[PDB]
Amino acid sequence: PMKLAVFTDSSAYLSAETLQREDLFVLDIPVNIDGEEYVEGINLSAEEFYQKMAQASELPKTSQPSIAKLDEILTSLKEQGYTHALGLFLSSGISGFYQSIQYMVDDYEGLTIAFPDTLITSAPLGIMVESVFNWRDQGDDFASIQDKLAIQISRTSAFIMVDDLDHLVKGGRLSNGAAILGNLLSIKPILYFNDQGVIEVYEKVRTEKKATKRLIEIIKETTASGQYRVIVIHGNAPEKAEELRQHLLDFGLGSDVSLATFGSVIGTHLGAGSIALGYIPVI
Ligand SMILES: CCCCCCCCCCCCCCCC(=O)O
Repeated sequence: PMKLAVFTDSSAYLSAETLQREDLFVLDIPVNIDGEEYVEGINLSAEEFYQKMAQASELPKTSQPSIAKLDEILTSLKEQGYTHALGLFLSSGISGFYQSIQYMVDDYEGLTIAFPDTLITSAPLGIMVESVFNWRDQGDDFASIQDKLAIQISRTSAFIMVDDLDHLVKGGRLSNGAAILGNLLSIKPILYFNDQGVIEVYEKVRTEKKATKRLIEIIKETTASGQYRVIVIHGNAPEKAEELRQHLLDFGLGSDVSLATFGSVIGTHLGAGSIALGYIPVI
């Protein structure tokens, strides 16, 4: 008789079905712009965010989700009837949140808690959350859900292109960003999430048009051996996203092609004009 709660954070891109789940708890990630604190969905929209960021004197800054809030929810979970909790948070490679909460797994009597490192964010992370609920609805036990998540995590990644590397370098998430930035200004680098969940240069490509072709070739090879969802994700780049989506459809790549967007949390770090292809097994 497992009664399961699922946690994630607002860096995940969540479907309408998932957002309505009664056992889902989402931790907000605040964004500070020139000293003013915003939380998307409370006092900020994604459209407003890109206008504020373009106007701001300094780059926005994100903060980790609140460990105090997570504790507040976990402390009430037993009294709500829960026996298990699964936390699917943004990659340990892009935020210190994951490491800072590891103490919690044995801190709540009567609750079995697991925090797998997802090594991702955005739409693949939201698909992991949705998958957990679908597997639970299919009758999987806790250990089986953990195993299926591990399979997804092992075969999930994303390939990214940005208009301005300043957000990734000054925000600190591009591996070695400050040391390598000088050599990236004359080309269009393709970034990716490596096997440690860290954003790093995958390939240097001389033109944006050749980089776009490489994105398609990469996704074709990484998803060729099984059933994958591919997501075209953009931050204020809807024309480029539609072109990339159509290209994947013209060549029959992936078992599922969809669109998503970057809001305040990830747009702070990628900047406007960003595009990514994420992929994750269907299971
Ligand atoms: C499918 C992946 C698409 C590309 C994802 C790019 C992510 C860029 C880095 C985002 C870091 C956000 C950190 C928020 C919490 C914190 O400040 O610690």
